[PDB]
Amino acid sequence: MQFRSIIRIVGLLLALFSVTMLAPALVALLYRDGAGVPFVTTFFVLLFCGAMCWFPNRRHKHSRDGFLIVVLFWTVLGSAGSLPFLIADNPNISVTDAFFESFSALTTTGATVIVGLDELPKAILFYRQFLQWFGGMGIIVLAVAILPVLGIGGMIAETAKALWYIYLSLTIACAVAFWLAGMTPFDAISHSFSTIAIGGFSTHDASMGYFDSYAINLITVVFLLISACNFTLHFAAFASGGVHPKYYWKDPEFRAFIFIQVLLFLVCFLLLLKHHSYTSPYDAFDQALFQTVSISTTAGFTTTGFADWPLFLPVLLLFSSFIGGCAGSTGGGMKVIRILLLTLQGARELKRLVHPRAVYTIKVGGSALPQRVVDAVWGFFSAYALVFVVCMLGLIATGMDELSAFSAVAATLNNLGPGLGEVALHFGDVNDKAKWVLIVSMLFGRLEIFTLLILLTPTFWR
Amino acid sequence: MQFRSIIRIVGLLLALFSVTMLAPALVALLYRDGAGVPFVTTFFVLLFCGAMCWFPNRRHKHSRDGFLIVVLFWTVLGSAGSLPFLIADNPNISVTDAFFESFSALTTTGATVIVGLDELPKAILFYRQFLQWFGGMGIIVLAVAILPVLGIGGMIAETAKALWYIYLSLTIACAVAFWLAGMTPFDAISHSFSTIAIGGFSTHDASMGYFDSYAINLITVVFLLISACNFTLHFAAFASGGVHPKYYWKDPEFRAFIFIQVLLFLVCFLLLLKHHSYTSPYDAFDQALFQTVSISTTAGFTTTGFADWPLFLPVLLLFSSFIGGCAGSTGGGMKVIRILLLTLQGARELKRLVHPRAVYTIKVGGSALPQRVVDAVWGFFSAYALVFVVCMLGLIATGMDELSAFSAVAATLNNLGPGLGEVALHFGDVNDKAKWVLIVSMLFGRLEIFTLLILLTPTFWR
Ligand SMILES: [K+]
Ligand SMILES: [K+]
Repeated sequence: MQFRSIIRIVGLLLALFSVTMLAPALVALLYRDGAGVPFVTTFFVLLFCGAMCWFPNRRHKHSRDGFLIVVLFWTVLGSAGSLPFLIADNPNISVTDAFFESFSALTTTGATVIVGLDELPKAILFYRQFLQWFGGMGIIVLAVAILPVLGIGGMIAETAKALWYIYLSLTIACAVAFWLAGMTPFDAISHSFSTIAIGGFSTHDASMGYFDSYAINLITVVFLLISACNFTLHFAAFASGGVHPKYYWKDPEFRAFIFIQVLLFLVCFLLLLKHHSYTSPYDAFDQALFQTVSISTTAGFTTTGFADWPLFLPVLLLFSSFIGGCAGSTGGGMKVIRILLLTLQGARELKRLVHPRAVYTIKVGGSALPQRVVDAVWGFFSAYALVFVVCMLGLIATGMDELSAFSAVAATLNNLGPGLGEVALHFGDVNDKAKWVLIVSMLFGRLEIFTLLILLTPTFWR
Repeated sequence: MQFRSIIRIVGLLLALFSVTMLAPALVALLYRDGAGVPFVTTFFVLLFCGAMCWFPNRRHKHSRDGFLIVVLFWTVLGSAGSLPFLIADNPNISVTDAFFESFSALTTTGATVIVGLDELPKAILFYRQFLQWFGGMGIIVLAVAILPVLGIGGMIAETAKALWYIYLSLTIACAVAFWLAGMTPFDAISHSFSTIAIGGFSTHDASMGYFDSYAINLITVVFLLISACNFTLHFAAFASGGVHPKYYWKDPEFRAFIFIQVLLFLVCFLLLLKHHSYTSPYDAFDQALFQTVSISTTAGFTTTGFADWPLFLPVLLLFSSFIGGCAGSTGGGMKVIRILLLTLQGARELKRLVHPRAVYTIKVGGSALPQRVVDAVWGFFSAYALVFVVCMLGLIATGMDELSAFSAVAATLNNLGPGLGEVALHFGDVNDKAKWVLIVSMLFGRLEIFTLLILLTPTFWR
């Protein structure tokens, strides 16, 4: 087991986290407004705690450890990251609310309990976006860095930098475009933070409701679509050539993400027209395209409130939220390939009933899928259902009413952010226990459900 | 394919159905009350249509036919059985309402759209119960009769009579007991019809709310539990003497059904106590014990309205509605063995993550399950979820609101069918399209989802 060498990495990570508190404290002296005293207190207590772990250890005793690591990386960082939200009496908020905000930020869930954030320190807002960006690193270097500790192919740090490039040259390349459709520079850095990590956080209390310019809406769209799609596939970029064209339409995962996106928008738009839910058919186009792309790819950004929207639309959207993101992106539904595979496998299951003496094989690209991963997919989907209904009961038990709890889990297990059900979105004054439960829900939502469930099976130890 | 020999059995069934219209027409002349003109009109149009099918055929050209038949037996009979509810202007009701009532009746769904049935002809009420009883035959002789046409073991009419005996000596043995806790004989036969076929229909508009005597509540409980339990397992009754005892606690399906029932009751009761939802700690026991068994074993009978019940309870009940009935009984959730197996399979999936080079096998009784049935189970669960969310969308689109459509599907896909969500139960005045949707929902719910799904795959033909 050797937790003694695991704690080395934990403390090392706390120090590495401390060196990111100097990032919105450098906005606590730049932008004149508010208080950044906490951020510099935090940079201290964290560096101290972390190094108080790293130093009494120093042992690289390089399975059961890998999981425990990728649960500590969140459980600790998302806990430590609730410290600015505590000492700071600028948005003075409850400890549980602080935790909810920190975890929701770090998970790239994006569901706030701080109302009235439009008028707060330019730092405590920047921290909010920076968290999303930073966790948005984890969620994609953990689609590579796990291999040494864990198994994807158990079911190379060449790409640790090479990914950070695709990420940086995306947030920057977005910031320019955002501030070219005219946000304040601050808002265009802090909204690329949110839009690339597919998180949903904003500076405006109405998210993407500042400037109804189809410029920013239809920018957020294309940068979401880019961000919501398989950084290893993007990796056909720095790998010299810019021979992008064919690689995307090669992989059937992406091909499916595109069919899904198209169909979903199409139906949404067409119903928004049929229903006369928008004055101009153009605004219908806008709001439809932005809402489907944002909500289904696990983004969270809202440009409307579904005022004129037929209930069928926010419901079907909250459902399509279960399928968002080429696997190994910054999204976090039961990722696209999961649904692809699922439909394939079930299709088979329907075929076998007809001719049962027949040999049907699951075909993805060319090679067949093994009956060890099909089992894994099905088991995952089931587990997902379990977790969802369990936390739905947990919320109804917390005190919450039925539909609000349904929306809540459906928003924290996919890591959405919006209530999205029947305009019951706002978490601020929800039950406290509910806040904790929902935090759990988004920890599950991040760890793809299994790598936490196994933590409490006896079989894990030892 | 040869549909030509299929029509023989279809018409033969319309005639066999005609000769059961003389059964509540024999109550339209016995009990002085009401109008039985329809039942004798129906006995004619049905005998005529049926024989107009059987006669121009006569060919016993003894898979895909087995399926097409076991969809015809419901789709045809449940349509034909909507004929009394049409011509009769005593509860004069819309055609779609008539179909809803007939299909819900024959399915053992148990969800009425006729409010105020307390004051109706003693025949049209008896027809309502008789339907449930007759379908309650189908749902258990199709756990035998299918084998020649189809496959359970593709994934003997010795027992065709032998089942009808365990069924008859149960409805009779219940009718007596009901009329010994003092119902009118009519109400004690027509409630054994419903309580054995696990259907949920009643004579009283408040179902089991006539006489809050724990006598009848705790009779209905004990006859539900028996009826809700594996007639093939019961078959250890007529064969040899009363050597029942060991057989039950041998089979782990039943062994699981008992744990489930107990745990469910326990939590329910204990919460009805903690919440002070009942004046005396006796009525708490009563209502808990009756409600868990009724709602979870797919019965439908209600003795309360969940006035003081903590919301957590009707919700958890509506969910436990998904798993009800020893497999091959009169229930119709995703039957108990399914959930047992599912949990086993997922537990396994959770084990493989830890030690991945290991050989884990699924164990039920003694022999392991083959990896052709685990696949089938998982596929079934997935399909189930799919169907549910699809019909929930179909209903939210029909016009219904979100939570109501949810309760509706969750009640018709398992065949409960009380609303049960947050006191929005009553189907009578729901949208008209929605009624059709719900009929589909309960056809799926009856046919275990696959054996109708495959009917619309191209692969089925030919
Ligand atoms: K999000
Ligand atoms: K029922």
